[PDB]
Amino acid sequence: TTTVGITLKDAVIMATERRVTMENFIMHKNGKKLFQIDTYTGMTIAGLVGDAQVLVRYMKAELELYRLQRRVNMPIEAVATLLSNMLNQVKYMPYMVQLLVGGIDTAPHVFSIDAAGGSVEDIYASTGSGSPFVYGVLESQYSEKMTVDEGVDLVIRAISAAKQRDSASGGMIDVAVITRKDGYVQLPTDQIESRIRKLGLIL
Amino acid sequence: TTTVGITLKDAVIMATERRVTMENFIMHKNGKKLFQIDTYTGMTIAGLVGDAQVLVRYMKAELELYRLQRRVNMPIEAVATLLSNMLNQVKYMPYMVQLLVGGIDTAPHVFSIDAAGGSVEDIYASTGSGSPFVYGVLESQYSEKMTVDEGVDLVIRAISAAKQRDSASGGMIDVAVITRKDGYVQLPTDQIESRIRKLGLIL
Amino acid sequence: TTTVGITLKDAVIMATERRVTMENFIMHKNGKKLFQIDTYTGMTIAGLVGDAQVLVRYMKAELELYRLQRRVNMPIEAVATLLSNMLNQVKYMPYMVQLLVGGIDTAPHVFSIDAAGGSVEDIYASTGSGSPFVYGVLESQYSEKMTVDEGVDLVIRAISAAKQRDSASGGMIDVAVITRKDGYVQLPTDQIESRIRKLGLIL
Amino acid sequence: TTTVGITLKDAVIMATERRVTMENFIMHKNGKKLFQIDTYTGMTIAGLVGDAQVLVRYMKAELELYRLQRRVNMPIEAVATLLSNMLNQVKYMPYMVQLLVGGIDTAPHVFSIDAAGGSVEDIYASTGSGSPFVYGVLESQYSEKMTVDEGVDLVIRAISAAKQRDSASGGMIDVAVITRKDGYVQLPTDQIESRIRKLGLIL
Amino acid sequence: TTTVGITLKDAVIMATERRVTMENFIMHKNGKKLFQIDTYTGMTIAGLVGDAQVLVRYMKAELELYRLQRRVNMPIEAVATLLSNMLNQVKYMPYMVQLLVGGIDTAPHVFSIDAAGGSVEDIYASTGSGSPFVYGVLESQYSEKMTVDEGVDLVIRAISAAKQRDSASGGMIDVAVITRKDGYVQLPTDQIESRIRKLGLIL
Amino acid sequence: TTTVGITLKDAVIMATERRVTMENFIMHKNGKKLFQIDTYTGMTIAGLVGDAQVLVRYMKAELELYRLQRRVNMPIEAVATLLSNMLNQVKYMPYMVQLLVGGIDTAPHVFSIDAAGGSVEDIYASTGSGSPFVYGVLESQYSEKMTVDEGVDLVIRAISAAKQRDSASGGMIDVAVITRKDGYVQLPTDQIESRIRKLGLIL
Amino acid sequence: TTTVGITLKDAVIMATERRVTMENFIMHKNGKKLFQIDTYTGMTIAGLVGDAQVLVRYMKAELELYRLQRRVNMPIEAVATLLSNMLNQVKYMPYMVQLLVGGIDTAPHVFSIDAAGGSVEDIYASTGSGSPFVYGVLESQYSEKMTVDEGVDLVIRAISAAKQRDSASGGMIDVAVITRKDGYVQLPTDQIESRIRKLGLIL
Amino acid sequence: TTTVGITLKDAVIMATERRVTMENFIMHKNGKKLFQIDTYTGMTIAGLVGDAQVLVRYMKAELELYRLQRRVNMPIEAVATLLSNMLNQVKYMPYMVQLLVGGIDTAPHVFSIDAAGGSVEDIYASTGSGSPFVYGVLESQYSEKMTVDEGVDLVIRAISAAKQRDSASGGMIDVAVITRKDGYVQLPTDQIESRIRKLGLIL
Amino acid sequence: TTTVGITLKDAVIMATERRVTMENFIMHKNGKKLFQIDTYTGMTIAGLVGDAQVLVRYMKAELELYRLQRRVNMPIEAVATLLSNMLNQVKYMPYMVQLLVGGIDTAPHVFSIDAAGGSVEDIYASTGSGSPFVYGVLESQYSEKMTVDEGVDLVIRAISAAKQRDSASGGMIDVAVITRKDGYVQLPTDQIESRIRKLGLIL
Amino acid sequence: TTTVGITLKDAVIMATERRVTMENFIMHKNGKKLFQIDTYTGMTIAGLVGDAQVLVRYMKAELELYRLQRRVNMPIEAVATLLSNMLNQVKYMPYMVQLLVGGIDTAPHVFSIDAAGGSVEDIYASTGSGSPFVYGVLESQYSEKMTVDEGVDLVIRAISAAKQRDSASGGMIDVAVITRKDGYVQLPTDQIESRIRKLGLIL
Repeated sequence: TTTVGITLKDAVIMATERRVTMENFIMHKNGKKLFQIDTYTGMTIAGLVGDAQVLVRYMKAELELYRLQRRVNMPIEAVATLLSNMLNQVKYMPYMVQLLVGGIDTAPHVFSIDAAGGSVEDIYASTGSGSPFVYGVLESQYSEKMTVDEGVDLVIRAISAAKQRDSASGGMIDVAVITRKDGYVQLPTDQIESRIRKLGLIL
Repeated sequence: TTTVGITLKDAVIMATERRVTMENFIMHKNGKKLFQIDTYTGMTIAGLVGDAQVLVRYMKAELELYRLQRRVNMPIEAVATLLSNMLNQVKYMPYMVQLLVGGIDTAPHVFSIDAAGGSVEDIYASTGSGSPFVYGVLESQYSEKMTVDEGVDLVIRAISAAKQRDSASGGMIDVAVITRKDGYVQLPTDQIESRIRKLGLIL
Repeated sequence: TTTVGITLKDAVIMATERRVTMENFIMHKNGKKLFQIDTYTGMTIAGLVGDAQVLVRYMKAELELYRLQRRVNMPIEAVATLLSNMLNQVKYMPYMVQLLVGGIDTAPHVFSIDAAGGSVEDIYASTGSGSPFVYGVLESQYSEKMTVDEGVDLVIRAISAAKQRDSASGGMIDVAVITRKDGYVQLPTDQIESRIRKLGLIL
Repeated sequence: TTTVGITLKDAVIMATERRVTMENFIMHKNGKKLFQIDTYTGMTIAGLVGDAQVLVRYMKAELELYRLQRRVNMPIEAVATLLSNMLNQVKYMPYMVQLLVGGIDTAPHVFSIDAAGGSVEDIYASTGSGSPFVYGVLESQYSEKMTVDEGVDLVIRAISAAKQRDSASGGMIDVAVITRKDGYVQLPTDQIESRIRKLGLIL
Repeated sequence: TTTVGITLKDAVIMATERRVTMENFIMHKNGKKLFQIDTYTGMTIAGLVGDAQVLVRYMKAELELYRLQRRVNMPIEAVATLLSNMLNQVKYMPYMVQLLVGGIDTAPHVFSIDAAGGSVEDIYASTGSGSPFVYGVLESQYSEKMTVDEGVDLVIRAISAAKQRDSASGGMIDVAVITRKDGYVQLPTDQIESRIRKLGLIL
Repeated sequence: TTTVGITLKDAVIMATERRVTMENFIMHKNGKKLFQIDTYTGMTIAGLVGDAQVLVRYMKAELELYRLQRRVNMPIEAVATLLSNMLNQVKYMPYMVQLLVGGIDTAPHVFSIDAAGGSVEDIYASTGSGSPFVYGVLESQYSEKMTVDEGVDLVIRAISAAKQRDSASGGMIDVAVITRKDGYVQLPTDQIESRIRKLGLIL
Repeated sequence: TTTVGITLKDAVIMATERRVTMENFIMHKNGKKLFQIDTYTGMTIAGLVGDAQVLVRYMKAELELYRLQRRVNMPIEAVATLLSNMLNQVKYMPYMVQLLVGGIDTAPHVFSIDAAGGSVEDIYASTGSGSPFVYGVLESQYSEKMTVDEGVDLVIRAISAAKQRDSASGGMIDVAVITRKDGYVQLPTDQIESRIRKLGLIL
Repeated sequence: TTTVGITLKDAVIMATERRVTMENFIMHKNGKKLFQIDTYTGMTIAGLVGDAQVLVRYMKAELELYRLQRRVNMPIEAVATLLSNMLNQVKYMPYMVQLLVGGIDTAPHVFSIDAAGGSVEDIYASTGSGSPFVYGVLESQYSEKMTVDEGVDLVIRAISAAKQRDSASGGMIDVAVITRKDGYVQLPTDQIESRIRKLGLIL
Repeated sequence: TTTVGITLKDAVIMATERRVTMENFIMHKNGKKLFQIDTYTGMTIAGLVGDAQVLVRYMKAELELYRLQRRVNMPIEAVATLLSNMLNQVKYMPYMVQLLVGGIDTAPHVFSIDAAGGSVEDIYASTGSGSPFVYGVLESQYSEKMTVDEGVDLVIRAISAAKQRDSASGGMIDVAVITRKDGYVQLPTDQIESRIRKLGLIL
Repeated sequence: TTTVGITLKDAVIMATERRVTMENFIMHKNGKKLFQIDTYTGMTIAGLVGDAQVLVRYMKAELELYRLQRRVNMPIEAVATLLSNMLNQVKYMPYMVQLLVGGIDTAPHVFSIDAAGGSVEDIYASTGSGSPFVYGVLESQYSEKMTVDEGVDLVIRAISAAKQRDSASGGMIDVAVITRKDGYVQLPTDQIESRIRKLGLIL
């Protein structure tokens, strides 16, 4: 699996690929690993699929409830804290997952949450077996000054590089952009396919 | 075991064979592995027999109840979500199964659910020890543009190929076709035998 | 890895892909897995790379020597017997490989040799993590009556199917055709790319 | 450790960092991991330091001897084949190393050799705990049409990205360029420091 | 990780670095490991991140409640005693952490608390993989007679030495000074960077 | 154990303490861990005492032999290379030691050699359970511009700090200074005691 | 750790050192291991620091509660019986400690209690890693006829000997004398230091 | 077992007890553990009896042979070095012993040698299960200024203390005194009994 | 430990020694292992001290309560049956003890009870590590016709023999005699010493 | 098994029983465990029967050979030393035995030898599972002043007691008496039976 979240001035971009394997066996080429969980909040999943999917359901439900109760969206750090408590509480019988939570409240945020509920905010982060290849691309190419369009190109380049070198990663790249103006928006596939062409890449 | 489910424009086709083994020991040549669980919903089972049989009874019961309560059939994705929750909830004392759920709501769907409750939708899928051989056939021969008659021949070819190469697969091929127009129809054995002959296959 | 060897009336066709992994890590996209080891003899390798490479050097050396000593090529069954003895002799400190040996003497032959030196002749065979997918395609589509051009398309379809479903398989498909008339001929990459296009496949 | 070898039209560029660790303990900040082993041949070492250092001494001695006996330099592929044989011979009591061998004979070559003597030629390669980060950078940025100056900047960017994300990598970057015209040239430290400054990097 | 707490005549200085690793993988360069938990009380965390973060949340909440209930701040030794009880109570299912608690009541105090709830007061202490390097600097250089400015320089020197030799330590040094007069004051990054320059240090 | 070796302009200084333990049991307060092994060469030992003592005897004998045979002293890098070969040769049945070798040939050198024969030159190094505390002091206080008098005080400070924090270190500090002019000179105990007083230290 | 308790005609003397280790790492030089738990009752602790500290708090609380409820001090044998019951009740999830309880009711008493609640009265006893060295000194030098001044010298001699030979013992010696006349009296550090000087000892 | 060796101005005193156990079973009350191995050399044995007895025979033979060959007794440090070489040579199939060697050449010496051949000279030493009790007595009571008569009483006191606290020690105390004037002299049992009587001890 | 119980015409005699060990370490020379638990009932304990001490307290309490409730002493066989039930109830989390219960109701009885609650009446029995030595003495010397004075000498002989051969046994012999006429009588130490003297024994 | 050897003024008496078991299965009631190995030398065996029987054959052969070569009998201590050497030389692939060697040279001797070649002389000794019961009887009843007739009764009493309490001992008692006057004399069974009757014993 490869997922990534980056922050830019007033935006968050998250992206994944779609390959679901069992050992070397590619069971599904079109898994979904990127989810909207609130108006301006997204989550990516890596690890045990059943565990991750239960968590996505729980987050969609809890963040909706909270929003209705508080008349405001849960702050992104509160989403990460909630998840941190939940996962740590069962650390000895854990959700076998790595999660990214990205979103905008008064500021863009990406948090990386581990299976023991350890949660750390970063300017960008990546999870799954393909993450080291992503980190290479982002170390070399990320700039805090990038436009959303440049950030989208960057995550496409990073995930494409991971797909070339991580056999557990593959399939179409999914990308979401999160802004105060439009909230969470999953980019159309045609647009991502168009950028892959104009960047001169594969799959 | 070999089971398969494919989607076509307005149809789902699901098929299995019937061999039940205790290691190398063929105990039963005619086990049942394909079940109608709702008006337009079918399920196949692979893995531990007692576990799979309990889940078939549970699904038949629950979808009947849900239908009477809601006055509509459970959406196919809702079927897969329910199973997902059920299986993940006992992940440390699991149902040792692989399930395909297939059906028609507003559109055809096939879902593949694992023993930890991970559920993924696909255009086609296969489970059991025979599945790799099926995936070879489907990769080579499946087309989204196929008629129901072509899709029926396809699943027969795929499962017959698996029977040739997986010693845990064997016996008569069972096939169901699910459409909005005709509902869930299990094809008569005589029809499947006829196609096996006309395709130049065996059994 | 995926390798395949098929016999036809007066021909052997052998093919592989080229992906070399360290677990999920794709180290090399263009490894070589198909080798001419004698005038009318080819071998494919699967398993531990260093072990397989040593055996290729040993076979090239020994068949050249044998040819000069006997004034005729080692019969294909004799090639498989030699390897059989060699591999069984170190069965407790083994070469961790799966080998196909293919060639023409008075007739076409394909042999599959395992890490304990078990050798079995077959009309066709496949090795590596990708082999189950290949066996599906071959079971469904192979015919003893095929022309060389049809057999070449077949192995391309089989290996392309394996590449779609085995994450340890990937890269350009290499193909050799062996006949008494033309000897061992590795097909040019441009020819294989052309067939991949005309068959509606990828890469 | 991070090491990298790339090929360009008529050149090979090899580079490493210098950190030697014992678990988390940085024992030495300035170990040497890149060595000239023949007139136009270099080698990088990763893995167990004692094993790697013995192999460097063995290769320096043997290539000098070979050159004196043959009146020509050992071909690069011959160097890799020699290493393959040596390492595979002791597979069950191994040199726990990863090696890159790079150089010029009639053409540039880079080979990657593993602890079982598996050896594969590639247009570029990387070894050590930092390698996945390097592969990200190279996948995204490498071009076959690069000048030597561009190739040198590329390996510096790649190793710099690795140092940022791999705690087992660190220290000054060492770079050598190998050509027919100029031989094996280790770049001066002040030249690499200049490029680090100009590329906007650190350490 | 490296954290340190020292006492001086009427002050406590606590400091950490910010690196979060998974094995050799530097996932976050800017984790937070030093926290204000009461008006004149600070805590540092080392060990399993999810456990430590839960404890920081628990301590912030409890000390705030206690302050409102008692109308005085919890005594520093009472903070250590509370933690000692909580950690020992779950010692067979532990919080896998090392904690420093420092602050001022009628006098400065630093306490070090282990995963079994063992709590010992000291004039100075250090936790994390970098602590042995810190203890060398402190043994050689600490004086009970130091001024706050001298103590801040010392902790900076100590953590800088740890970052040079512990690959699990890194990033910017965070420092807090606690006094009766000024309360808990986290020093501005600019002030620490300036001290690093004047002391002639790196990373 | 704590040992240290540092290089200065035209000198090498090596030092150890003397404690020999069996677990917590202090068996000997006055073991010897610093040895002259050639005219301008010293060695320190850490690890399994019987192994280290055999190596000290082997080194004294071999360096004397070599000097008689070559009519020159073995170069310091040759001493380290010899040890490297010896230790690596038996890596699977090892000498369970860490060694420092220091001396003067055309220049000062210190090498650190591990139990697999990995040998690395450094400007300074430390071995034994007390080495991390030493590394703290050296990182903070070492300067390449120090006089011999200053270097002697430094090693005394570094070892004294180690004795305060490592219960497996203890007893009198032994120090040797190596120069071209004066050769290998073990400093008298009274001189070290005087320096211990003047520096304000213990034991 | 080293602790000791001896009885004399109308007195109990208890003493410990103060070193706290994790393996060879001396984390704390001034831990506290000797505690007043009632008017004429003391306790020493050895073993897991968190467990022992909990038990010190529990004993202080219960003995105070008991004294208030009964209007007399708990008899020393009753203190040991209470401890014996408590420790045995959790023997399968134990407090990993060794305890000495000493005091005066109608007579002086020392009891030694183990982690399974085994409790035995003795005229003298010692616990911790340093205890065997203490038993040597006491076997040779203890006399039931000693004055309090003589007994204080004896325990100081005993612990000093233990500190010389047990690397897990160290730091200042703490001594308490318990009499009916003066109650529990912890001896001032200056007095113990003066005795150490006068007896010709160290630390 | 308990053995001890001490040095005084011009004498060595060695002593043991005699108990031989098989776990708790006292098989023999009168084993011999102290042996004259040369004119002015003695040895004590602790550990596996059969191993120790072989070494006693080996040392008696070799020291006789050496004395006849060299016309001088082997120096005490040579004796320890010979043992060190012998034991270390077989360290993976070891003699499971602890040895003391004591004697007079130009000066008194006591060496303690472990099962891996580690050999350390000391002013005094003790081996066996009773050794910690001995070390307490020696730390408290040993003086370098002692007369032979005083040193004899000391070792009797030390072993008597060990016999009171180590159930694996027991039986009559054996004592030898070694001097240049008188050679190796094993004290008569009645003299040791008389000293036990006068010192106020048991057995 | 050694304990013994014998029956004679109208008497029971029970006896133990007093040694408490921690492996080879004689912690206590004067433990108590023989207890009066009712008017005419005694019990000895062997095994885990803390467990045995709890049971002593439990039996003293229950037999008092029963005597008050029933107005008669619990029959000796009832005492053994109560213990049998208690110990067996917790057999998977057991009291790790061996018990003898002896007494007079209408007749003398000795019962031996194991850690799983197996209870067997005998004319005599022995427990603890010293028991086999006791059984040799009793087999050879016990007569049912013995007087109380003879039976007392016998048990003293038996325990004295055990003390000579079992290093886990030692210290003063305790003896009680139980009769209807005189009740439970613990013999005075001076009477047992006088018998040890007259019988020609030790300790 | 039970065996015993005792010395008297001018005699050695040795005795065994005869039971051979596999677990609880009494396979043989009349095994032989006492052997004449030289003119005035006997041996008993305990442990693995095959190992012991080989050693009996080896000792008979070697002692006969030695007597013929030296023209005198091997001294009993020499017999034990030879055995000690032989058993120790194979200690890691041992003879799993316990041996008693008894005889007369210039004096009576009994030696006990273990499976690692540890050999100790004693006035009496016993081996086998029944030995602890024997030691009981001997501790109570052995006298150095006994006549041969008294010693024979003693060993019969001792083994009879062992047979009562050790289910691995049983069968007829075999006794041998060794004197200078009469040599090795195995007592007639009728004589031992008569003593058993007269002493009032069983079997």
